[PDB]
Amino acid sequence: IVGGYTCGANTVPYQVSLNSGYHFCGGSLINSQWVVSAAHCYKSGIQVRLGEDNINVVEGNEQFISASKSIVHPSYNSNTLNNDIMLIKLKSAASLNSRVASISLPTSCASAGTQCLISGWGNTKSSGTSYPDVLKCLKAPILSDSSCKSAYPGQITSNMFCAGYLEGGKDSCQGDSGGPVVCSGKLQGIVSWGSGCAQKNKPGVYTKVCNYVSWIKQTIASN
Ligand SMILES: [Ca+2]
Ligand SMILES: [Ca+2]
Ligand SMILES: [Ca+2]
Ligand SMILES: [Ca+2]
Repeated sequence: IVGGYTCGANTVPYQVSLNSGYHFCGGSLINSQWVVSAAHCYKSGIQVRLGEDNINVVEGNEQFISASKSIVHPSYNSNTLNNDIMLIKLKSAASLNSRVASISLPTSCASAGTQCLISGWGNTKSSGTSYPDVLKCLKAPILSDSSCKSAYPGQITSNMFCAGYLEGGKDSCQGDSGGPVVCSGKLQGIVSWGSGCAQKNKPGVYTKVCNYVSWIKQTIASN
């Protein structure tokens, strides 16, 4: 996260870290046994880390649970990142508490101008490289589809939206991929891609979760 702020420990209780020996992506807990992340975060051997603030220190509220299965969206296209969404089932159910809590799925898509909370452990610099240890947060509005497609001509599908600031300075960044965009208490986005980080006229691009609620609910119910 570039240009954001320290969330505060466990203030985003649905935020997970995906670990394969190191943090490599975020995700969002949607029930006791399921996480949603980005398809471009797929790999084998994922451990889901819940209750994290400092990802380099055991602080006493963590749950570490291996994934038992991953399901990449049937139409995921890695060349274009269309349908950049993946479900991860936990080998055992997470213990839900104050600091480990699920986030509701949308019943409706969100409108442009809606303010959302974006979070992650990704790079905090827009030209250099510095990775935080504690979770960072950013408040950012959903941008008009029209400004999104103008920023990225020919690359925005109906399954993507842009959020952030056209002037730059505040954005998601590498290491944030797969993590949440929450608006009005609903998981509306997944950190997907962008051109650099926090650059002018290059806002972050996010998977449009509201298009996938039927697929999410059906897949979970059958697995
Ligand atoms: Ca559910
Ligand atoms: Ca920790
Ligand atoms: Ca194609
Ligand atoms: Ca990365």
